[PDB]
Amino acid sequence: GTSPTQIWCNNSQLPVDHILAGSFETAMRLLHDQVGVIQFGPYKQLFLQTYARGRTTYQALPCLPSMYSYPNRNWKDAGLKNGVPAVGLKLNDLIQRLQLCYQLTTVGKFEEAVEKFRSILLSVPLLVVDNKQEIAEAQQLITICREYIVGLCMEIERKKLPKETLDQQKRICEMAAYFTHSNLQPVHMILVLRTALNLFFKLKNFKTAATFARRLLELGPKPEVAQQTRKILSACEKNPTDACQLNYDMHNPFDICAASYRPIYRGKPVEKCPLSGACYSPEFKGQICRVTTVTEIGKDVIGLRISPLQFRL
Amino acid sequence: DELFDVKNAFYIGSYQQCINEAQRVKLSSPEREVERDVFLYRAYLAQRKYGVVLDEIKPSSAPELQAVRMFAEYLASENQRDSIVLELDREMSRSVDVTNTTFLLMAASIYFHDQNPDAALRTLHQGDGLECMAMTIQILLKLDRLDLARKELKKMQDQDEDATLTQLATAWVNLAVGGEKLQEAYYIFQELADKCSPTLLLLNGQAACHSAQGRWETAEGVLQEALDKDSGHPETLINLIVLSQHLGKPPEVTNRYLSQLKDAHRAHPFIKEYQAKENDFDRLAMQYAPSA
Repeated sequence: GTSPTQIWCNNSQLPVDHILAGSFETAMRLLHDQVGVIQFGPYKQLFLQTYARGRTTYQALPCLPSMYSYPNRNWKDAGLKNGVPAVGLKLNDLIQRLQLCYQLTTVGKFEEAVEKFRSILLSVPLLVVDNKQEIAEAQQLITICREYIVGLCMEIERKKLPKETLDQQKRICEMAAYFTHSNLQPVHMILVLRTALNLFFKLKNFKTAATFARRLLELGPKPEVAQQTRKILSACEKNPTDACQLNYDMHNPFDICAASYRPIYRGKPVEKCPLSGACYSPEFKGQICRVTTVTEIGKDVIGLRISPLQFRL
Repeated sequence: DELFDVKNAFYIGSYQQCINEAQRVKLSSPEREVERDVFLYRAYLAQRKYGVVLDEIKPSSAPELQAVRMFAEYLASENQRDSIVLELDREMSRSVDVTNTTFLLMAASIYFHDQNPDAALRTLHQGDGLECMAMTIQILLKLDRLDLARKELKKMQDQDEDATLTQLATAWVNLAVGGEKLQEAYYIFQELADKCSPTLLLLNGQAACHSAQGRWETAEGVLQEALDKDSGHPETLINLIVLSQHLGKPPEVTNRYLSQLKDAHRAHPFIKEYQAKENDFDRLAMQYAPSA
């Protein structure tokens, strides 16, 4: 007859369903078309893990091979024909993990934070989502992950680059400033602003520093920080002026190149990761996304398909 | 039936109980004595004490025992298997004897492992016994032809509704059916455990029923109890891995059970499949991966 796993495959477009089924090739294809995922290698743990949960086992008779049971999320209604695998991974689970990521960011554990963030980001396509808004949250969740990943990754590099040349220093300040734009939560956003302010201050680009200081204050950082910020701000006011011109436009909209960590203003051509939304300069197109690590930058895709609602007829 | 307790203990899954009782029972008949020995060894096979069966059953033993021993060697020696099947094929074709039910069951069992469902089913077709019917249904379920399975079940159902063997069979069909049926399967497993005794087999069956339905948490107790009795029990560990993920246990937990399974039985087909999946995944990765 037809195996239950096969039934699941026939029944659902969702990639997780196929993984549960054990149909890797099918699942990979779905991930490849719906999302960009060219490089499956980072996926392997997720697949096996997901795969393991798919079916239960019980023994009909002794000394014979054990039987397998396939749980269905719609067990009641599903007949033999319309079964679909039980869930097992949910949006809330992913959201919960996010806090741990936040914690690591605050501590300065950025490298570890990236891993947790990326782990969640990759996991999003696995989900089966019940309602339309819930789908939006998933998309939003992914966005948050890339934002941190690119931002944190940019930060790690900035620290690495050499301080010695003036040009080198200008580069650092620029990158620090770029971080400012990243959409993080206020606790983190404040932290980055704090950093940028100092770099700009030493740079003697006081005018720009003043703007950062004001933005920081609005956030409402702890009192000690706020006081320090006010102190710096007043100093900046004495000589509001930027000594050097930097390749940074606070006002102009940006898009940080995930690879280059260079600004891409407004309209200027950009290539984006189908999955993450990470942005890259046109040169990168066709390459593996640094943020996602699985995806192809240039790839056009159907789009994430977490819920059956997405399919319409 | 004098043997009733011994056999019943066997089907439920409490092998040791079967063995103990088998010894206590008195022969009272050359026929019965043979049946008793058959179950006694069958129990040892369940236990995986192959050596016991191979050593004790000797050529002089009754043909029924010989069949059991045949199965034992098949399980025990991987190398021997092709040779055994070949001989089995020869014996099956070159010899009519239907009467030996034990032979049919053992032979069918070998075919089943051989993954020659047709042959096993073919053999079982000849056998009249109630057990033969139960085995037949099980094979049909694996075949995923529930419909055929249902027919056999009723067939046995007419003969003996109350028999535990029949009840187990119904539960199986039941579990396959899905839906409201699942609850029915759950009760039968529960009732058996209550009456006879919770066996690892029975506990997992209950767990499977609960898991089929959403009730992951309810499943926890049965698996936990089963695990306590026997770590390394294949069905239990597998169920635990599945259960753990639904519960939201830490990923390490799922991994731990999986590793534990490997320790208990490197060979276990679940493990092999897992490995197989890993292999093709790597294979697939190369397919998608960019060239360099």
